[PDB]
Amino acid sequence: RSPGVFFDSDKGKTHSSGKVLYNARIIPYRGSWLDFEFDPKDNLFVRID
Amino acid sequence: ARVTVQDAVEKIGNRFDLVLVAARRARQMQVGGKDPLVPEENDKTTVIALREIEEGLINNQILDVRERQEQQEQEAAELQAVTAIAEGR
Amino acid sequence: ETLRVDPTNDRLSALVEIYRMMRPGEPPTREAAESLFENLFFSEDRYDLS
Amino acid sequence: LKAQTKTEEFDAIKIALASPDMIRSWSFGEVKKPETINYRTFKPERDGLFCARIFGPVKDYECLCGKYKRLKHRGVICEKCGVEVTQTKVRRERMGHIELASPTAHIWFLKSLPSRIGLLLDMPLRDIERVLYFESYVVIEGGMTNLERQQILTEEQYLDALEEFGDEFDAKMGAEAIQALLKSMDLEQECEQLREELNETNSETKRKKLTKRIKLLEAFVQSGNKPEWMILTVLPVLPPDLRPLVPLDGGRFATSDLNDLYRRVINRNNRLKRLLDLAAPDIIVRNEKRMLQEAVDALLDNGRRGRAITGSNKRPLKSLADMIKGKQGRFRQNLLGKRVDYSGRSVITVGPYLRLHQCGLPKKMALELFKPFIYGKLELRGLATTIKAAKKMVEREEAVVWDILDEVIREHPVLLNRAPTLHRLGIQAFEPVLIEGKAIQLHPLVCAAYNADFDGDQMAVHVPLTLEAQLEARALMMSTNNILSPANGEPIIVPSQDVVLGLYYMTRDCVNAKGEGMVLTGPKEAERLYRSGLASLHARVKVRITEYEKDANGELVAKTSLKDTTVGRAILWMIVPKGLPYSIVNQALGKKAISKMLNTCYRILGLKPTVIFADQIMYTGFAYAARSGASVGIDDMVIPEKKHEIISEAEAEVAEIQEQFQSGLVTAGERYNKVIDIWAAANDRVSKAMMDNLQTETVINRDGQEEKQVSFNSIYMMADSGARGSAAQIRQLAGMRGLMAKPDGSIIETPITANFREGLNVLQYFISTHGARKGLADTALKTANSGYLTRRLVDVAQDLVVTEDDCGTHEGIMMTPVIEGGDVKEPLRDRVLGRVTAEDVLKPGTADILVPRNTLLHEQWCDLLEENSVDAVKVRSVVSCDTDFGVCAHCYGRDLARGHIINKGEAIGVIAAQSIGEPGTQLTTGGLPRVADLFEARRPKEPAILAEISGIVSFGKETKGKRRLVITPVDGSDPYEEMIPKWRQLNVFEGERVERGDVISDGPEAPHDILRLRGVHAVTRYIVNEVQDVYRLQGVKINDKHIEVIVRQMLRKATIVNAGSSDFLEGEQVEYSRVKIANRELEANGKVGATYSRDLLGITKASLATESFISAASFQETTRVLTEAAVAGKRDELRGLKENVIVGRLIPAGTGYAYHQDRMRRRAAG
Amino acid sequence: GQNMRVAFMPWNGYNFEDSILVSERVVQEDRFTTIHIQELACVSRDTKL
Amino acid sequence: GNRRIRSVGEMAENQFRVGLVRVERAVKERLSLGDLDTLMPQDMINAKPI
Amino acid sequence: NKLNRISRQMLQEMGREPTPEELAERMLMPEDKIRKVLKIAKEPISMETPI
Amino acid sequence: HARSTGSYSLVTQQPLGGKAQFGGQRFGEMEVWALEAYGAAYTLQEMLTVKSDDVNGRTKMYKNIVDGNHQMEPGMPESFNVLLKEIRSLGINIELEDE
Amino acid sequence: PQSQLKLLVTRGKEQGYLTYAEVNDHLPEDIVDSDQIEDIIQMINDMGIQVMNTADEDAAEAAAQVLSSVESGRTTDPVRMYMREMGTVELLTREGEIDIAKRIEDGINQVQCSVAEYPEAITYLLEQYDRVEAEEARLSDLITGFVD
Ligand SMILES: [Mg+2]
Ligand SMILES: [Zn+2]
Ligand SMILES: [Zn+2]
Repeated sequence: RSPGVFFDSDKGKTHSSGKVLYNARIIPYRGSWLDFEFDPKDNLFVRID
Repeated sequence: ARVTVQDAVEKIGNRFDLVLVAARRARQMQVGGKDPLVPEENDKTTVIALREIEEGLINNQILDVRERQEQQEQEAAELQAVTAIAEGR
Repeated sequence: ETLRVDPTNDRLSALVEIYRMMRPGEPPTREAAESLFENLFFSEDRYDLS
Repeated sequence: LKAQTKTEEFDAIKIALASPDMIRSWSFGEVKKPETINYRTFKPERDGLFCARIFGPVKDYECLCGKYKRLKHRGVICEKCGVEVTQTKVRRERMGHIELASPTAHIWFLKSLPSRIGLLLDMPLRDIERVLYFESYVVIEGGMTNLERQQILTEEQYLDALEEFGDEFDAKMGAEAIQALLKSMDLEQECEQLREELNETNSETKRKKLTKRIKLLEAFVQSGNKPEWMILTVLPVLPPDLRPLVPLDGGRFATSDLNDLYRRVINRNNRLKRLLDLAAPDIIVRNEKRMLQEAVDALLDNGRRGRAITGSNKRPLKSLADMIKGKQGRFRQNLLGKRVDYSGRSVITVGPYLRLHQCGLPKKMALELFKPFIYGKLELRGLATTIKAAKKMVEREEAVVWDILDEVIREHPVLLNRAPTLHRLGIQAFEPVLIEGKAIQLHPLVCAAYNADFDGDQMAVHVPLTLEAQLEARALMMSTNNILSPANGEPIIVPSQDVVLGLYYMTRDCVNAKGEGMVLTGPKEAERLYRSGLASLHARVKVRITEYEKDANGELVAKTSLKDTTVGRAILWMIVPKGLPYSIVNQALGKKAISKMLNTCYRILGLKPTVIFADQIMYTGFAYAARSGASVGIDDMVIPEKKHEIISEAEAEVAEIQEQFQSGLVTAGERYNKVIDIWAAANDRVSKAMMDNLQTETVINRDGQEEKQVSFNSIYMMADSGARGSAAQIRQLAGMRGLMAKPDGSIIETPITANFREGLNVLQYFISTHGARKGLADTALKTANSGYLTRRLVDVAQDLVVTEDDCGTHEGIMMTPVIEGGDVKEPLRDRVLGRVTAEDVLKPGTADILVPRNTLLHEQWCDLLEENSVDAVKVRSVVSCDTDFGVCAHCYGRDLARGHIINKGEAIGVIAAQSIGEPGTQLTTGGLPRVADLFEARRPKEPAILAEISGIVSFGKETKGKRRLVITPVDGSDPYEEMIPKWRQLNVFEGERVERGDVISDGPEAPHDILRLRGVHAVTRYIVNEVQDVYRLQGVKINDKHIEVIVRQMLRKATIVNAGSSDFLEGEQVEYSRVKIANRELEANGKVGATYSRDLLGITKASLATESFISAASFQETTRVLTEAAVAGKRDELRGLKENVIVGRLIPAGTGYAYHQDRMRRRAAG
Repeated sequence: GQNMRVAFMPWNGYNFEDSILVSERVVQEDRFTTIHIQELACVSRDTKL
Repeated sequence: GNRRIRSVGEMAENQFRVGLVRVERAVKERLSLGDLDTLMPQDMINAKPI
Repeated sequence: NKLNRISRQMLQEMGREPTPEELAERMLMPEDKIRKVLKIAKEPISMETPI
Repeated sequence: HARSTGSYSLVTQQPLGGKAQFGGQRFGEMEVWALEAYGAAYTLQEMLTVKSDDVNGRTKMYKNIVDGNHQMEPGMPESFNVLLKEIRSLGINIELEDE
Repeated sequence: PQSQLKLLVTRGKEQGYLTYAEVNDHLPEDIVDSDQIEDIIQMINDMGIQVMNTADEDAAEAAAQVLSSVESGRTTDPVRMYMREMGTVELLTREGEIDIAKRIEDGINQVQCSVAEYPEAITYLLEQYDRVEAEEARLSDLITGFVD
C-alpha cells in the first residue's frame, strides 16, 4: 500500500446497523500510523497505530 | 491367491472374527506346531487358513476343541512327572 | 459531540492521555509527553512519508 | 491370590494433585546446582541438571568415574561416585526434584480462568495476586475479633488491627498466606453451612451459586486432593535425556530451553536460601521470592505473564506446558502424524493389464521394503550363512535374492494410500506384482475411489508386518473386498472414461452397415464375423442367444431366443455371466447403465462374479476403445450456423432497450435487467442450437433416400457416453460462453460472444481470467472447509460403534417418498432400501403379512413392496435405538462394502462422518456452509416462532419493544404469554385457534424449537431432510443413515425437570438418565424416576462432551482440560477410540473389539 | 523442450487418465535425456578425540 | 494507483538505513565519554553492524 | 575478553580481520589455544530454533 | 523413496532420515480414521506402536520378522510415556490403575 | 454515568460477534495487558464466540469475566513491584549514615563484650591455642591476628 492518506468505508458489517461508517488512514513510509474513524454515534475518533 | 473372502465370511458371519480365527490358524501353521488341512498351493499361511475357513473344517469351535484336547495330551505326559512333585507335602 | 466525549481540557492534559495510551502502566511526565508526541509524527528522524 | 506389584498390562489411568512427598517419591535426588557439564571432560557435574549420580550413567553399564566398567557389576553403587551401573536408557526415566525455600504458586492452578485456588477459596483473583506479591495482607482464621476470614488488609490497617488484638487474630502475606489459607480450610464445615444456607433463603441468584459451589466442594473432597498441594513445596525436575545437551558438528552443542528455565529456577532458589541465611531486609527477600515465583511460573507454563526469552535468542523459550500442548492447532503426536517404518512412496502410473486385486510394485522399492523378510527367508532356506551374509547378499543384489523376494511377495499384501484421505477407501490393500521401473502401477477402476489423476499425483505404500495385519489387510482393506461406496450402495468400481467410451462405441447402432439384417447362431460367430472385417461392430442384426435366470428357487433356469440387437452387443454378451438378462446389454450402454449392470450383477450373482465381471468389462472397454480409433479434431466441434443470427437479433434487443432508456421510457435498473435477460436468453438459444446440431445431424441412408440418428461425432460420443465432457463444456466449446461476472457480482451485460473454437479477443479473455481465478480459489479453499467439516464430524461421533446386536425396539421413523413440488424428487425404494422394518406392514388388504416384523429389506423385498402399492414403511434408525452407549446392528442397517447386514463392532461413526464429508468438496441460503449451520443447530438470522401451546390466541397489551401474544388453551390454564416484537409482520390469525408448533410467523425455524415443540422424530427429520436437500441439489448420494447417526450424537444430552434422584437443571446423558430411570422404575423407590427434556446440541458442542480426559486433552485446549481433570482426580477408563490411539493400544472396535470386550468383562468382575 | 509426433487415441488403457504413452524411438534417440550436476561435499573437522 | 511497487535497491536502502541507525546509536554512545584527539572516526564506526 | 580486545583495531586494520592465528601472536600464551578457546566459548543453539 | 528400518529421533523416538536415507511416511489422523472405519485394529496398533514409536517394540518385532514369526509385543509408545513424564513434572500426579 | 466493562460485554453479546480489535479498545483503561486477552477470548468464545461453535450455558462465563474485570495498579512484572516497593525508602542524610553506623558499632561491640565476659569463651581459646602449638591445628584457623 502506497504511503499517503487513504479513505475507506467499512460499510455493511460494522455494528450491523446499515449506517455504514467512514475512516481515514495516514500511512507513512516509515513511522507510526495515524488513524481517524467514526462510530455509530457520529463521534470522530483517532488512534495511533 | 484368495481374491474374495466372501465365502469365508459366509461361514463365520462376523467377518472380524474371520480375521481373528484365520489369524489364530495361520499362527498354528506359521510357527509350526501343526500342518495344513488343505493342499498348499504355495499359498502362505494366511491364504491357507482362509481356505481352511472356506472348507468349513476350521473355526473357533474346532480350534478351541483341538487346543483343549492338547492340554490333556500334554497333561497325560506329565502325569507321572508332576505327581512326583509330592515334595510340596 | 466529539468534544463532549473528550475527557481532557488543555494541551498538557491531552498529551498526558496520549502518552498514557501509547505507553500505559507507567507514570506520565511533561517532558515525556512532549518528547513522545513531538517524536511521533513531527520528528524528522522517526517519521517520513518521503 | 496376591494381586500384583511389578509391571503388568495396566487398565485405565488416574490423574490428580501431587503431594510434596509424592513428588519426592519420583525423585531419586535433589538437583542443587545450576551447572550442567564440566566444560572440558563433558561428563556431568555431580548433582546438577545433568547428573550421573541422581539420574544415570552417560554410557551403558558403565560408571561415571570408570571404576566398574564391566557388564557383570550391575546393582553396584560405586564408592567414588554414587552411580548404579545400568543402561543409559534409565537416564530417560528417573526424575528429580528441588526443595523450594519459599512456597510457590502453581501457575496452571493460579491463572487458568477457573482460577482454582480462587474459586476453591471463594476468593477473587486480584486479591490472591495482591497477596502473592506482598502488595497487601490477608486474614487467615481471624477467630472472633473484628474481621472476616478471607478479608484483606493493608500495611497500616494490619499494624492497627495487630495493635488492637495481639492474638486470636491472624494475617499473613505472599505464597505462605495462600498456603495457610488453603490448609486451614475445612471442607466439611463449609459444606454443612452451605446446605443450610441453601435451604433457608429463597432466591434464584442465591441458591444457584450456592448449590454450584457446594457441588464443587464435595467433588473436590471426593477427589482425594487437598488444597495445600496447589501451592508448590517441591518442584520435580524432568529427566536429562528428555532435555538433551547432545553435541553437534564443529564442536558446538544444542539443548532444550528447559535447561535454561530450570537453571533460572535453581539459581534464584539458591540465592533465596543464601539471602535467608544472611538475614537480608524484607525489601530484598520479598523481591527474591517474587523472582522465584516468576521463574517457576515461566518454567511450568510460559504462555502467561511476559514470556521470558532464551539466552542470546529473541524467541521465547518453550516451557513444559508448551511441550505438552505442542502446536499446529491441537495436535498431540499421535494425532497430527507419525513417521512410520516399512513404508515408501512415488509417482504412479496406469497398468491396465492388472487385475483389480493387484498393483505394480517397483523392484527396488519392494527390495528395500521387505528387507528383513528377505534376510529371514534367505537364511531360512540356507542360501545365507548368517543375517550379516544375507545383508551382504541383497546389498550385492545377487541374482538369487530376486526369486526369494518373489516368494515373500506372493500372498503378502501391501497398503496403498493417497494424500487427500477422506473416506475409508482412501487406503486400500493390494497384492504386489514386481515391476521394472520406479513408478507404482495402480488399477484404473480404483482411480475413482482415490480421486487420483495421472497428472503426477504420488501414492504411498505400507507393509502389514504382523500376521493379523496381513489378514486384516486381505479380509478388510483389500481392493476386491470393497466394491461399494460406504456412503451409498452404488458401485465405486464403475468404469471411468476410456472403458465406457469403449463399451459405448461397441454397444450402439448406426442405420446401415456391413451384415445389416443378417442372422447368426450366437455371439461366437458374431465376433467371428466382426473380427474378419465382414460385419461392422454396430449393425442391426437378429441373433440367437441363450440367457439364463436364477428365478427358480436357488437354481438357474436356462432359456434361448432370437434377439434383435447389434453385433457389438452380441460380442459383449460373451462377458456377461450367467443369470443376468440379455436386456442389460441390449441398450446403448452409457456410464449409468454400465454401472447398474455391475450393481445388478452384484445383487444377483454375488461378489466374485461381480469382481471378475468388472475386470473383463474394463479390459474389453480399453480394447474396443482402442480399436474404435476415437479421436478429437478441430472440426469435431460444430458451431451453429444460426449462431450469428441469434447474436444479431439479441443485439437488436439491447439497442431497442437502449433507445428506450434514451427516451426515458425505462429506468436505469430496469434497462439493465432487460438487457441482461435478453442476453441470458440468447445464450440458451445458441446452446440449444449447437446441441441439436451436434446431436442428431448425421443424415444417412439405408436402402432408401434418407434417415437420421444420433451422431457418431467424437466429442458428442464422449459427452453422451459419460466418458468425459458435458453439455455445459461442449456449450463453451461451440456456442458462446456465459455472461462472465466481475469480482463484485454485477454480471457484465456484454457476455462472451466468442467461444474457444473461435479466437477470444483481449477483453473477453481478460474477463475470463477473474471467473477462472475465483474458481481456482473456491475449489482450493472449500477443500479446507470440507476437511474441517470432516474433522468436527469425526470428533462428534468417533467412539460410537455397533455394540449390541438387537436392542429390539418397535420404535422408528416413518419412511415415505419425498414428493417435493412435482413428482418424486426421491423415491421410497431408495429411502427404505437396506433398512430394517420396525413392524410388519400390510397389503391394501390385511391379515396378510408380506414383510414380517424386523427383516432387512433388500432388493427382492423392496421389489415386493414395489409390486404392491405400498406408500410408506416404518423403519428402525440409529437415532431411536434403545441401546445405551452405542448402536445395535439390527437398528443400524445393512450398507457396507458388502450387501450383508452391518457387522458387530464395526465403527459406524467414523464412516458416517467420512461419508458425509468426502463429497463435501463438490458443494458450493445454501451450499456447504448451509450444511455446517445445520449440523451446528444454529438459530437462523430472522426465524419464525412456533405456537407454544395449542388453543385460541389473541394479541395483548400494546407497543413497547414487543406486542404481547396471549395464548388461551381450551381445557388448561393460560400462564403462557409470549412477548412477540410487533415490528415483525405476523401470520397467526387473531381470531383463530392454532395447534402447538404452528406458524405464528414465517421464515426459517430453529431446530431447537422443532425438537421441543414438535418432537424428536420431527427434528431428526428436519435436519436429515434439510442437509439432504443441500446434497441432493448438487447431485450427491448420501444415505440417510450417516446423517441420522450424527443427529443421534447431536441430541445426546438432556436437561432434567423433576427430581428424586439427580439434580434439577443438570445437563446430562440421555443414556445415563434413561439407564437410571429404567433402573428406578423398579426396585429402589417404587418409582421416584425423574422427568427430563431432550436437548439438541450442535456437533461442535456435542464433541466437547467426553468422559475420557486423554481424549479431550487432544482436540480441546490442553492446559484447561488437564487442570480441570486433575483437580477432580478424574479417572480415565479409556474405553474410547481416540484415547486408546493416544495410549497406543488396540482400538476398542473392529478386530480389537473382542479383546476390549473380554477384558471389559474380566474387569469389574470376579 | 522438443516438439514431436503425437496421436490422439486411447491405446489399450495405457493413456488412461492424463497418462502419457511414449514410443521407444524417443528414449532411444536420447532426445528427452537430461543432464544433472550434483555438488557433494566432504567435511574434515576437528573433534576432541 | 493506491498500490506501490518497490524493488531490490529500495529495500537494500532500507536495510542499510537500519544498519546506519544501529551504528549511529553506538557512535553517539562513544562520543559521550570521549577523549579529544586520540580516537578517530574508526574506533567508533564498526563493520559488523552494517 | 582479551581475544575480543585484540580483534578491535585489526578488524579494519587488516582489511578484513586478523588471521585466526594472528591474535595469538598478540597473546602471551602458546597461541594454538585460539581455536579451542574460540570453540568451547560458544553457547549452544536453542534446540527449538525453527528452521 | 522407501524405508524399512532407518535412524531415529533422539527427543521422541520416531523414524527420522539422517543419511538422505529417508524417514518413513507420516501416518496422520485421517489415515487413522481410515483404519478405524475398517475393522483393522492390529494394522493400526502396529502402525503407531511397533513400526514407529515403541523403542522396544521395533527391535523386538524385527527379531521376530527375521525369525519367521509374525507377531507383535506392543508395549507402550514412547510418546505417551514422554507425555506421562511431562504431565507428571508439573504438580499433576498421573497414575496407571488396577492390574 | 460510568461503570466501564459492562459495555464492551453487553455490546459484544448483542452483536453476537466482535473483532479482535473491537475488544482491545473497548476494554477499560484498566487492563491493557497483552497476555490478558489470551484467556478472555476463550471466555467470551465459549459464550457467544468471536475469535476474529460454543456453549449456550453462559452464566458463570460472565460472573467470572466480571471477576476478571475487577481483577484489572499492579501489572505484576516483579521489576515493577520492586522498583515501587524500594521507591518508598527515604534517601540517607550525610549525618544519618554516621548515626546508623554508630548504632552498628554499639551493637557489635555489645556482643563482643558479652563474649569477653564468658569464662568458657576464654578457656576455649586457651585450649585451642594449646592445640595450635601441639600441631593439631594452625594459627590461621584460630586467629585472624590480634589488634595488629
Ligand atoms: Mg489432480
Ligand atoms: Zn565410580
Ligand atoms: Zn436399535
